[PDB]
Amino acid sequence: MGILQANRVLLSRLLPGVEPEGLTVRHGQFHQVVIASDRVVCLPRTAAAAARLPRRAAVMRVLAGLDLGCRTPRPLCEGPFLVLSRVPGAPLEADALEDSKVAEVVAAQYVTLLSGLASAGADEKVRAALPAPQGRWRQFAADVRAELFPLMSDGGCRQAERELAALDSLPDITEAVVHGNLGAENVLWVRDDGLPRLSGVIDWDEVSIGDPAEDLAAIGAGYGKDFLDQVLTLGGWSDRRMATRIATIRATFALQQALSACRDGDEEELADGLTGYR
Amino acid sequence: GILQANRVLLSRLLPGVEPEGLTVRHGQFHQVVIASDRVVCLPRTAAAAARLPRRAAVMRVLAGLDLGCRTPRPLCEGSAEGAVELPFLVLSRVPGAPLEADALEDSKVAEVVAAQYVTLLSGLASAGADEKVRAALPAPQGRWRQFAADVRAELFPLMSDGGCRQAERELAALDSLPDITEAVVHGNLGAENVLWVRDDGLPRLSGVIDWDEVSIGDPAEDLAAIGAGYGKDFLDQVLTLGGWSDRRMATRIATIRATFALQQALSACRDGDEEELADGLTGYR
Amino acid sequence: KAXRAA
Repeated sequence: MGILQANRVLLSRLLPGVEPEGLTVRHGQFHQVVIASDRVVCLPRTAAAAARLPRRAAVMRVLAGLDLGCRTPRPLCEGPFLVLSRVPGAPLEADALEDSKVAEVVAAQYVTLLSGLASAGADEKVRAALPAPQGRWRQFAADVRAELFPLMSDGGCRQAERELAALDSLPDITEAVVHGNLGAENVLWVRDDGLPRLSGVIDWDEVSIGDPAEDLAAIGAGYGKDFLDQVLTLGGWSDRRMATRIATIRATFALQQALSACRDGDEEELADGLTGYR
Repeated sequence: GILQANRVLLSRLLPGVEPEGLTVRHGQFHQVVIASDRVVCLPRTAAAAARLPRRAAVMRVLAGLDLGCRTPRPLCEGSAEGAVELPFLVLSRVPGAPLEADALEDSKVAEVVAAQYVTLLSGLASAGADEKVRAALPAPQGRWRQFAADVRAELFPLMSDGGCRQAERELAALDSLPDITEAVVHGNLGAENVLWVRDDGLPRLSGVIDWDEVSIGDPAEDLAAIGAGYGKDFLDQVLTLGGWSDRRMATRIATIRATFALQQALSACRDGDEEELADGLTGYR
Repeated sequence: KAXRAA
């Protein structure tokens, strides 16, 4: 009764002398994550997530070796559990981008990150370690129709059906390492020491080999089109066929949220997600 | 001098940071500028700049090892490794602080600290036995004979006759040492390069820094460093827990350990750290 | 999770 007390044997080993009741537990979908001052401990809730935990550690070790221009959670220990280093710094509010030199600097750092992700996609240690699913967008569309259309109005279903149609048109690219959920909260910064400096990136649960348009769409979602355009132009990705891929994938974000909220039993996320479609 | 001269580059790399509010560690080849979150190696010469592409690859290889802790992560793009030269190299800064030797007076603290050293050294050992790593790091042969030659050339002139006699015995055993290239060896694993968090609980190994002398070599070198800093009892604890307490290993440690101040003096000399030289030359006058 | 993709 209380995850901390329940796992106290392991925590005394992994964090000797650390009071368990002083820690913190984020409650994930697959994992309970115990937060310590410089590291976290991933405990698999289900026996599905415990079966994949060895795979996940291999992925994190691949990420930790890559040149991304920043930090990633490094596997410190695995045994079942995975201990990861905590990336320092905090998310940057969209507010800070109003200062144009700050915007310039942050855009530049995003470019380095995406470049390194793109470059890493050509590797083999990466390609053979990381998920690389076929037609993930077709499977997604099948899931939306099955699980979400019944929650939707006729106009909603029509609008969503256009969005899923657009997905068929996407090339099934596996060029780059794709974070998969590269929102503002997942990118951490050092602030109050001159202009913001990228510390690192977290929440790699969705990481795969795929299309970087996905990471770009996420940035645009978190910070708006102006800032995304600044990144697109700095990185030389402001072409038409990229823009199309971005827009198509960006339009699945509310539906992705709903689909996961549907499976979660998280009704607030489901309502928020379905706001357009009913 | 260093911050003044490199002021413009530093304002690009660290925009908005006053260079006068920074620190610098002296290296043989590079000057390393220490910011809050990261570290900038600046080449002192052209040869040193021509070394940074390889250094970037070495720090990337270290970043992917299974050591149980952090290493300074290269913040350049992978392609930087194929350059003829780099004007700088940016590395992540490892958090935490050196451990006070007296903290090992608690025997539970000592147990835990030793355990984590063992995890670090076991990972370095295993990585040494890996072919792809072996191919990526320097593996100089007859380094002990050459080290001795270098001490006599470069430090003896700075010593007393009595100091030169003390060194002579210490250098004498070195030709006897078998030439082991079995492990990734940090090469300078003093307490100052080993960083801990004690924000909470017993000391927890945060990471290791200053990998300038890293090579494939003899693990006894790193164990000697620990011995020099922390002493026999604690060292024995690491050897026991590690399964490295055999007489052969213990004998190499003792031999190398007797040279370790001279390793620190020779480095101080070559990187122009005058206080670090004074310290290393204590008792060699 | 949340519109970014969670």
